[PDB]
Amino acid sequence: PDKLKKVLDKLRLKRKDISEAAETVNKVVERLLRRMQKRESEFKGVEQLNTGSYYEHVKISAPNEFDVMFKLEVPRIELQEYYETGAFYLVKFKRIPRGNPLSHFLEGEVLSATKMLSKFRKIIKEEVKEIKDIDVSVEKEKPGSPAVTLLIRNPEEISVDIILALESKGSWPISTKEGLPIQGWLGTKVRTNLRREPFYLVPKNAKDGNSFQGETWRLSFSHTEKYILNNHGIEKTCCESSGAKCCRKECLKLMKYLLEQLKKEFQELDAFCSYHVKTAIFHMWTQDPQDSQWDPRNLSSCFDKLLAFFLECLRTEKLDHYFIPKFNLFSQELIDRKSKEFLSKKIEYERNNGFPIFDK
Ligand SMILES: [Zn+2]
Repeated sequence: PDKLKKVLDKLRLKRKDISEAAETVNKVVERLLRRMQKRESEFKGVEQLNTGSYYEHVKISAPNEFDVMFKLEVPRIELQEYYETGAFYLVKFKRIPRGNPLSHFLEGEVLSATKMLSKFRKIIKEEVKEIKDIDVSVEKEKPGSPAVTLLIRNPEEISVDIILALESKGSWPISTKEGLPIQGWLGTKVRTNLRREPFYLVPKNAKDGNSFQGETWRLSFSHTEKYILNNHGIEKTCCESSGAKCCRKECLKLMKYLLEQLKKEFQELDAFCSYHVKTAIFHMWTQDPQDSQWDPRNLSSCFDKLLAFFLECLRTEKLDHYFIPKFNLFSQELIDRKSKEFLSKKIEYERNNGFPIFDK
């Protein structure tokens, strides 16, 4: 019984002390939604987007910290690329003959994330005021993040970041045309079906000056990423009861956990987040698509090749977004070369010493 298997045991046992906070969170948010869906507003159609809630699906956060996405269908979007990489978008509209319901959130031709979020925040504050069963308030707006974060004080303080996402049922942006390269792994029928589902727009400022600040959006495929994580095998029975299990998720978990415990010890690693890990392993799953290449009896070999792949992404400063191939998450504009070299030396140290970081 090696350290890797014991770390996995530790991770799922540590998720036991999350489930009670998670039940609190689910009933707060479904009450808040049901309230928002009864009230008359631009957000009456809001719904929770289910993006998975296990360790593999969630961002790295403290045990009492949660994230949920509120989707809002927005018809007849007209996207304009803000970056040639596909990293950001301005949201305009095609002709809407009966009137754009979001007309009043516009700034010029562009949907203002600032205007939309401000009312999004206001309505929630009012509906959260009217929930008595449970002590729920809303944290004061933070610089930077667009999140409307609930403070649940059922004895222990629990935080919930609510993310507003626009849902568009139009075709996927031109920047995704050659993305989602699953043809040799999940197949062409799956790829065709996934690209027929909606996509989502999350408000996010770019670090580039005053112009269009508060008016920029980034793409989100969290619904697709959940499907892939839960349908990850070449065989349809992979990890099912009449099938064989692989170590794909286990590798993702170990890698997320390695980064998280490195990040809590080195501010140098601030630019790195769990999404870089998920992106890297999406590519490894495309490069090594056979279930037998992720056999559970080869966990440490599979973990190590994932590490060697990540290391090579750092060394060549290239990690293509899995859905937007022009969008390099490891470009120098986004992460200094010195942060990659620092992370590389931290990983090689952990790799060649039995992962001491895993013993705390
Ligand atoms: Zn599997």
